[PDB]
Amino acid sequence: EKRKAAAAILSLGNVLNYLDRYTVAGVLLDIQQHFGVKDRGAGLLQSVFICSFMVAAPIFGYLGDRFNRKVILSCGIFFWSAVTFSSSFIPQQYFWLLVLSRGLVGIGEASYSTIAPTIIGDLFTKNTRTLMLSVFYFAIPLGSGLGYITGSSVKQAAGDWHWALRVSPVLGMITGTLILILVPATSWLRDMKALIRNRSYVFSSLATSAVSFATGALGMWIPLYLHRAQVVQKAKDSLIFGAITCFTGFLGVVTGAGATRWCRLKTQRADPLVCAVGMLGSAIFICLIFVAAKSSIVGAYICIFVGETLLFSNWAITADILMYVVIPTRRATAVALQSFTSHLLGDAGSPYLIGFISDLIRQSTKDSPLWEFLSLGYALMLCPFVVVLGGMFFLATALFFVSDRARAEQQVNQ
Repeated sequence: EKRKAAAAILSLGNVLNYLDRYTVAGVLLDIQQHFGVKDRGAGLLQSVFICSFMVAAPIFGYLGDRFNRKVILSCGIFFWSAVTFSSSFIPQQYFWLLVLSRGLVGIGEASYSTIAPTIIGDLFTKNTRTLMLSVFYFAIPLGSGLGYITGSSVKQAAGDWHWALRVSPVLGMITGTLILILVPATSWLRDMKALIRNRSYVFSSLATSAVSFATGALGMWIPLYLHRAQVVQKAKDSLIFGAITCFTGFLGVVTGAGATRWCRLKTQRADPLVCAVGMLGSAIFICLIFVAAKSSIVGAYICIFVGETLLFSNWAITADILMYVVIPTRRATAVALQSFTSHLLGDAGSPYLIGFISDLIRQSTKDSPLWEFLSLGYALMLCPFVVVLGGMFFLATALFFVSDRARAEQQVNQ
């Protein structure tokens, strides 16, 4: 029965992971004002972390089993929590030192972000495995919303990032203690070239990458769009959106669980197709939101409410597909390399690409705030098309999914 406790504590640790990733997506303006610094510094403080984590994902991948794992998970939680505990004290004299501070969480949390699913896989059988994996990825948006929640709570309470930068790391040390005592102790180039030759897992990686692109660009750029709307329609409600994202990620993950439960009795091709239709519908919603901005406010973000929840209905299924396809001896490298592909092709570049094409279109003609609305909407139309391409990638996996899950069982034999 102790496995249930293990799943619970890993899930809570993962929630802590995503909370302290997304926190500085909702207190960014305060620190920007405090250091008296440009927006490119903000781009640094939310991009160098992505770069560090994306490059150090494999350096724990090839570390898939090369040492005892429980120490790796405890080590990562403690070291990165101390990093943020330290960041809660840095002075005004130096800002690029804060850049490196919030960058270091990347390497220092690759630990929890890559290792943990492998323990989830080793520690369960199919049914409880997928249930606990569902909650374990429900971790993500829960912490997402909770990030903007912490930002709103501090800005309501005290106008300073000091009281928002210490709420997490204490919980971090708590999960460190428990994660060390409430879980059991359970060639590179050649193996990599062998891994790459798989022909479906690559498609799944591309797909999840496009999804991450979507969600990162969304998270950065929707609230400014809402600012533009409410200016046209004549803040704190943005972090009420943060809560909305929390609960709607809860809704999306339970939708994914129910969908796979209902369609498992159907053909095996359904689950990649389940995610495919999840992408199709979400993309359609985020396609229409741009004109729905005239109406979604009276509906209180109604369009995106279902859009991002339907989009967030493929995390767990993606993890399950990877769980099956790769050999357990290279499962860690599989997940880390997929995450690397996710950040490289996708979410990392989204802010800059949208902003740069948007500046292009704005510079094309005369500028008005309503024209700013129209132009940024026209530019952000790039995301829905990218994710419908991601959806047809899920389709291509599904058509390939029969013989490719056959290859997966072959790898199980291998």
